[PDB]
Amino acid sequence: PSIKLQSSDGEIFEVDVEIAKQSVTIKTMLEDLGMDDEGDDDPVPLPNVNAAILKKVIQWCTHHKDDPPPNKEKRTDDIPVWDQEFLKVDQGTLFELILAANYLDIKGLLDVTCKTVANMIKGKTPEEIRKTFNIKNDFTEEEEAQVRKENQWC
Amino acid sequence: RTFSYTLEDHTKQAAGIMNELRLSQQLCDVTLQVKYQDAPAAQFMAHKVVLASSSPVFKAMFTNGLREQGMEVVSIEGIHPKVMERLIEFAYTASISMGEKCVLHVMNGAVMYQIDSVVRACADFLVQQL
Amino acid sequence: PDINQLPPSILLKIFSNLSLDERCLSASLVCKYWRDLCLDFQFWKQLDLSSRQQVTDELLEKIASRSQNIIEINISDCRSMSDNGVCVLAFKCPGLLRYTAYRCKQLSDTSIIAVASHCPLLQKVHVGNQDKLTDEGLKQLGSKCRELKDIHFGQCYKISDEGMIVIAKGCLKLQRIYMQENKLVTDQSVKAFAEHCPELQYVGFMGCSVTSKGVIHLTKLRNLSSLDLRHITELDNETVMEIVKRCKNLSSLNLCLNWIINDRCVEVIAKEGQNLKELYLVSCKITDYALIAIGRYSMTIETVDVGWCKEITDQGATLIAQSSKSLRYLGLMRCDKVNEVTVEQLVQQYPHITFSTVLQDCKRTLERAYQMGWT
Repeated sequence: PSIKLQSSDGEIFEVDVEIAKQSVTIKTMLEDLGMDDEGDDDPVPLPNVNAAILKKVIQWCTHHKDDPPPNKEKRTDDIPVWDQEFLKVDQGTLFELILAANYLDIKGLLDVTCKTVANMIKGKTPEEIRKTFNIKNDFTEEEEAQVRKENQWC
Repeated sequence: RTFSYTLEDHTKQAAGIMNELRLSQQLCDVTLQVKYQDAPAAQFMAHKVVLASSSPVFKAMFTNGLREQGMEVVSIEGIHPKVMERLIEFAYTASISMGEKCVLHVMNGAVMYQIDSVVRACADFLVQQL
Repeated sequence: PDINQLPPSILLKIFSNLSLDERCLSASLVCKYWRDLCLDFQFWKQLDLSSRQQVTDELLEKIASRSQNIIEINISDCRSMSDNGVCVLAFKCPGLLRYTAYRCKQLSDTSIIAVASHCPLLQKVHVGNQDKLTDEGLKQLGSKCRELKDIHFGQCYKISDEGMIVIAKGCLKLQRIYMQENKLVTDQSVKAFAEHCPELQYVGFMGCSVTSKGVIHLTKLRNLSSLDLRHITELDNETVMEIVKRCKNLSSLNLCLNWIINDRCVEVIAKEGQNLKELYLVSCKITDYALIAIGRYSMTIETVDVGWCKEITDQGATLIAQSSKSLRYLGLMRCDKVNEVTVEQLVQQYPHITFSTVLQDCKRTLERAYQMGWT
């Protein structure tokens, strides 16, 4: 088993087909495209993921090739250690990984990255969240009062 | 009148600082909701360690096998909140005090939680009221 | 870096991982975009209304009429609302999977009747405490929510054997069951549960009026993983021996407050317990022989607790710290015949083992407090 993908910037990564099957989009376009005899193993183009993010995603899927998937359960703080060590990147890389996991339809990576972002949001006042995420406070002192008025029951 | 009972052991330093920590409402992982007849659902906060160090029943109730979420709520019935408060005060300070008409309830709570020292103390007190 | 560049679906998925407090008091006040995102009712799904300074009642009916896309409801504490809000919420949410509401001692059985009648896809039902929970309101759940998996009825003294046997007849997929201090529930409920639901993994009858006659029927459950039999009426050693022998998937065994379990029984359990991981023997009238047998014969026990065991000494802990390879937590709580300097030497010359005594746990808490010290 072998599949050769091409990134949006022009780099080619050849990986296992069973590893790429974790991506629902990749395996779906593979089943639709190359179900019959392969045409000299043509490259698969991914125009929405560059090279470094694709390499990170390949690393994550390689480490997570034995996970058994059983959809709608309770939320905790599991986030396995290797996923944390892999997600010790800057904000740009994390957002690009989020975009790739939504694009490649990788539910595990999406869950882990969304939980990382939510932990980044947890335990911070709006003034701290706006600084950690670079978001301008478009609330006037009136609306900023109305919103917290409507949510007094917490 | 009023009866009292004080005990001295090896936790003379740990019990006091744990009691100060309890009074500070800081690190706590046990929440007791005591209810008795028409009394209010009194809510106490305490450490599992201090409660387990003085009563085997608390230790058995705290070994549920999984304490990931830290804070645990344990609803308690059949005992008046004042009796449970005096029991917790003994567990934290190794000293308890009671009125001459509340000795029976304190003894009932202590027997229910197998606290031998205050059980013997309340037995002596009930004998002396004759 | 810009969070708002992410599609609204990703942002809603991220906000779903935030608690209601963190979402309503912080996330909704970051900007108007996050305000409009968190204000949406579509991706609410699981909602946690625990305690909430008990501040809702008519708001329950408001949010019930708002969205039907709810799969899990947590109504722990919060004694404000009555049965009518729960009834209308059940009327408005048929696709409910998990129901949780601890210590709602003002809710009667009409609420659970309406729940059973208006959401059959229930899988997890945790109704701890809550007095006035009759069996006639319980047979509704027993006959209507056949898709149940997890059930918890802790300290519900108003339950007998009729409702329990009705629950046992249906709900064949029941993987978890937990009952504590529930009198009027005896060996009949345990037997009817063990022979009708082979899917059972977690089971507990703490403080119930159960004897060995009902406990021995749990051998029909070869999928038992955790067993809780604390402060239970007269459990002889042979019954738990047969339990450990038959139930080979047994991982956690709880035998606290059983004054008749001896050290020979612990030896048999450690030998024939190839999957035993956690063993709790608080107040069990044993001796050092039990710990020595656990160390010499069991290569899988990680957590052993002999709290308040009178006859445990220094040697009983030292030999099990030397001979047990899988041991990582020792429960030496209130073993007064154990010297504390010996425990200090053990924690100094034995890594990966968290020896738990009075002074040791107090010291751990004191270090966690001295991280923010005072006097």
